[PDB]
Amino acid sequence: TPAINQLTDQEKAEGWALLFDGKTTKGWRGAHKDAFPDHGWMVKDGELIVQKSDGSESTNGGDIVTEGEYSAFEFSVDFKITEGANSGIKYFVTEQEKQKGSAYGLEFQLLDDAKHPDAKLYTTFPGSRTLGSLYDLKKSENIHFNGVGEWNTAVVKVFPNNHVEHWLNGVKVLEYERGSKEFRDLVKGSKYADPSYNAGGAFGEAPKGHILLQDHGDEVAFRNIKVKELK
Repeated sequence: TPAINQLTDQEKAEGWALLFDGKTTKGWRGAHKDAFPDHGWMVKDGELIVQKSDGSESTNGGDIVTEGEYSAFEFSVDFKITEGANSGIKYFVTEQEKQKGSAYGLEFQLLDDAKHPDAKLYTTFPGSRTLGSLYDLKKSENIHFNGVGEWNTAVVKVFPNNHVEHWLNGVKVLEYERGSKEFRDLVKGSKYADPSYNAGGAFGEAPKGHILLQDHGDEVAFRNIKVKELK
């Protein structure tokens, strides 16, 4: 096993870039903020951890985004969730919208399906809010989840081709073509059909955007955060 939070000399050769160094928040800032949040996130034992909300301001730091923007890429992150936890990896995150609400974009849902009350919900498509799914748009299949308290690896691949793939623990769990006719019909059947998500451009269709890790008030830990930009 290689050390956590470092590229394998092979990954470096393949064009991977390490996004989290295991010790600092360099490369990250808060969504709609000039810097990393003051409260709500811990860097401890090579883990980037969202602090559980106690209801107060000091336990709620908000989503964090990569300082850079990506168009064609392969993004990987190891994550460990607590019981009934909810988080998410979002991509094509533009902050080109009112600071109000949250930073939005396409999402690889991270959830404890057995416990969270959002697991069984959906605007139109059954299972579209479960782990690995494209949130509220398309349900994931072939999910081999290691369990609450265990490490898993989530990958998002967006090709130059606009073909998108979600992987969980080495298995491909979902596949779609971004901006397709079919994709836009998924958008109209989701909560992202609301005009608030489509001002400044069609939802999820930005040429490039930030990659975001979500703070939904539950404790989730991240490590081995890396990205390979595709040419």
